Amino acid sequence: DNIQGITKPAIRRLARRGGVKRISGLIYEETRGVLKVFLENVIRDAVTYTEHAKRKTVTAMDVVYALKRQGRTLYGFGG
Amino acid sequence: DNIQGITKPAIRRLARRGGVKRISGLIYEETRGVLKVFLENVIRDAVTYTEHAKRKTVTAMDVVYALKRQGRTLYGFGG
Amino acid sequence: PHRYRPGTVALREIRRYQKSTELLIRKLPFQRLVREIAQDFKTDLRFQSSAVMALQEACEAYLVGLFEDTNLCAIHAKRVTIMPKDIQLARRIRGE
Amino acid sequence: HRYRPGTVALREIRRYQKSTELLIRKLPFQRLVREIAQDFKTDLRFQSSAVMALQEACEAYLVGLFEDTNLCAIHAKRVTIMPKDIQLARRIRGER
Amino acid sequence: RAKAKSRSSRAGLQFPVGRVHRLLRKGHYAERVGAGAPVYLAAVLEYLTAEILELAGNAARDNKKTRIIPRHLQLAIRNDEELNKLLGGVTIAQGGVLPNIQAVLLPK
Amino acid sequence: AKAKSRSSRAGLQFPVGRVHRLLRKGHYAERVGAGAPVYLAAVLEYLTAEILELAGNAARDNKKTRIIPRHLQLAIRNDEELNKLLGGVTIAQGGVLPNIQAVLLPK
Amino acid sequence: RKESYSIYVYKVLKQVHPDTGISSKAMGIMNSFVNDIFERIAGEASRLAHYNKRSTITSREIQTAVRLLLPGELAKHAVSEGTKAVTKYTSA
Amino acid sequence: SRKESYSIYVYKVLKQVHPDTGISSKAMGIMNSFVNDIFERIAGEASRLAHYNKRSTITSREIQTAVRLLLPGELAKHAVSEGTKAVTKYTSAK
DNA sequence: CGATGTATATATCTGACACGTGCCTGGAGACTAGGGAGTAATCCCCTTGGCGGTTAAAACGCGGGGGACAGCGCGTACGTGCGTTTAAGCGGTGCTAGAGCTGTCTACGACCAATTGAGCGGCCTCGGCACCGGGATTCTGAT
DNA sequence: ATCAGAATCCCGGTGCCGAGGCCGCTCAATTGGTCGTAGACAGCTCTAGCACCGCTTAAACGCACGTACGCGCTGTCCCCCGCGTTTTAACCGCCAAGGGGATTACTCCCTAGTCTCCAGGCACGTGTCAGATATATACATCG
Repeated sequence: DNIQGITKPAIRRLARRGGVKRISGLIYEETRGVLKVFLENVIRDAVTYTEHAKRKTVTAMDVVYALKRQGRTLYGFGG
Repeated sequence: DNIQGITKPAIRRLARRGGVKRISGLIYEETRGVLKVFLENVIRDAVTYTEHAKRKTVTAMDVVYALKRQGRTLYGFGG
Repeated sequence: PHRYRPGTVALREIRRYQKSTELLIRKLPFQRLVREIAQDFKTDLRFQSSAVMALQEACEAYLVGLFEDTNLCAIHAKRVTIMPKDIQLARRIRGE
Repeated sequence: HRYRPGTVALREIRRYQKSTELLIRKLPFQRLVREIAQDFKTDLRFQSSAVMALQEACEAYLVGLFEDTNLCAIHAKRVTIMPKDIQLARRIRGER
Repeated sequence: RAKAKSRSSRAGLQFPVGRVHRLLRKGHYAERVGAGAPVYLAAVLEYLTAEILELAGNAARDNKKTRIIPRHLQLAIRNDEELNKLLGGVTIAQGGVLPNIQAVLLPK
Repeated sequence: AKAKSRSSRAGLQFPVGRVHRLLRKGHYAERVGAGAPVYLAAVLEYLTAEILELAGNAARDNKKTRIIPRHLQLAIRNDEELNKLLGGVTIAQGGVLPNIQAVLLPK
Repeated sequence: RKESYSIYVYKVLKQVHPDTGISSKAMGIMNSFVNDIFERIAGEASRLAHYNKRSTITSREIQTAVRLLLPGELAKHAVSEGTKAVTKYTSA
Repeated sequence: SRKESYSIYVYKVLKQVHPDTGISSKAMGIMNSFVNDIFERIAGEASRLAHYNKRSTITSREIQTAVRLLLPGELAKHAVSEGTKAVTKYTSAK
């Protein structure tokens, strides 16, 4: 039940960065579900890279590669 | 002037295929505008391939490669 | 005289054109427009007979897709008619 | 003393667009990633950077979705973003 | 010298293991190619072909026709809730669209 | 009897020979022509300079003297060609541009 | 000569619906589909080899690429097919 | 365990553009990945443009055509100009 | 008009940036072999050109009622502000799983060659489809 | 409700040009084979990850409350949909002809391969000045 750790304040602040002036009370649980789907679709790839390398430790390059194949290239943690 | 060769009823027929029941009359010049921006992009890429080959005719493969590069792949014309 | 109600025929047009697979823009005018655009990037170009069909298939598929998105935007706006603002929202959410 | 609605939300928007720290807490996210990951393989281990790279991607994705959601919200002439705005945006973006 | 028995017939496949191995080596993917790559790839390409054609024939049978044509391939790909994901960006010439009217447009 | 670098021949700062090696080891083709790595180095140097000039001007607007990622975000998101080149990318620590929609601001 | 996959698609068709023929328009679509998925899988298999500093694409690379590119149930059955093929080929 | 990086050359270019200004190691890492990304894009499309014509090599022309395909129109002119200026200097120095 | 927000000025201090050193492995100078691309000449097909006719479709007008969207109303949903309480962040002690490097050697796949039958381009056809037309049923809606 | 009658449906006949069979045949797959190697395994060892401890106070939480906002009912007028008559250029098809795609045989000058040796830049040691942090306090903004 760690998903409760994405608190409502942590959501509101991200909505503020996105420009949202007024927030409906039903948005949060949908947002959590959306994040859970995104996390699963990234971690499954990361763990597939970890396993092909036979490593037991996940490396940040794996997360970069999971994003890059999925199109959302990240600069800063590698190159 | 040739932009007006795309007639009003042809736009109606395409909007009908995509399930549009009622159409405001301002849409037509906007659609001619959007179509023009699409065509300019694809033809610019096609000519660029044609020139690197030192050809004078545009071939269907030039269009298929341009559309793949733009990310909206076409099946049906070889390749 | 006989007269159908407004939209009685519009649905019939939808049902008719979703069932079929023909091209809908006039071939000759479309080819003339293509030759008018291509004249900017080079002069004395020529086009193979299949190239213009490939362009027409691409453009008609693109516009049908934009129209389905426009219709969803219009329905979201609590309307039945599509208007230009619905295109302008659709293209921005698509990132065009 | 009391400020009226929206005036401090405006101060929040201007602040958090000016500021650039990460806004999700590290420890709860760190556990959430382990909980999700162990269903694919037990007894995994994580480099301390991989969690930060995940948190960066998750915050950026959510911020972009809230942008598109807010445009969908102004098109319906509301100012409140609604769950259906999220659903519509996700559909037009093509992930739903 | 033994009488030849094509590697497809050792794998139990119709797809051409020889050609797919040639194209793996010639395509500049990597500097060495092992014998387990082409058999696996040819098997998966056969599977996906048979998968699409089995759905397309059902639409063709419902059309009461003896021939498959692009309209039927579009009906197959867009109806399967997972093939629509693999080929989501792809558009098929002469294919048309699935019948789709929003419930709000129809009369009471 | 003497050695002089190919990049100083080309009048470039970026390394020609490293790009030539990285090409040959990247399998991108079975041959590489002698002029390609010079051209490619010039293109990369041009784009590097174009990014850094804008980042420097953003730094001067803050009166800072050290470039940090926020200045690279302020560069990329404010040139209509750079943004079109770099749309599918997230920059760490970069944040967003201050950009309230006009309907939201008060009457 | 333009080598094509057409004979192999026709053989496969005559094992799922033995009454049915296929037009040249549909055949050209299938011939493009095969080339597309071939290029995608060989692509990711190459990247997986490069990142681990290995020189070689083996059956493990193709398996891992398949689990990355296809949706889950298709990946399961594709792996079951490739495993059965490679096992029976090894037994030969 | 030695790592290659571009961390000399970005600094040299920065000294030419703004000899007063420093750069943080994070932003140097960003620049390093930016260079690796645009490098991989150009090398990719050059290889495609080779194989479409059934050619075997990459010449300056494939780089030039990839540059015109990938970069927007105002960048493309200036980049192609200094690409050919660089090559004329190289081939005349020889 | 009251009074809370962020901006700006002076000083401390501590460590990230910026510099200096050793040295080794990556690059440059030169000679070599041989094959990927540039060339001159051709063929011929499929592209651009012109013309007739009829007739589908587009164009221009009419009628009008159903849609877009401008207005007043309303009650509740969520922004603001406070006191309670809890656990994320910090500095630290402690270990040891496993990541990363050095050494050995042998399982295997790159590349050659002689061989030959699997797959492509071509002609032919005959029958499935399409084009054609006629009569029955559905459905919209006028009264 | 219902039946006048328009469009969809369904049943039937004609005949053609496309899919599919056989055919020649050649070039890309097969088999037998050596051998350079890099990668599978063995061993080491030292990083940094997980576990545990006490301290801190910033953040999160639950609650009250006030009015701004989304949803609803209502109207109206104007512009689009369905229908009619005209007319124009699309579409079909026949006849011309020649530009430039696509193929070929000769040739060369360009790049990969190889040994070298020496210096560029990458670890490892250093220290100071740019910044964060702290304190101080000014004046801009808002109901």
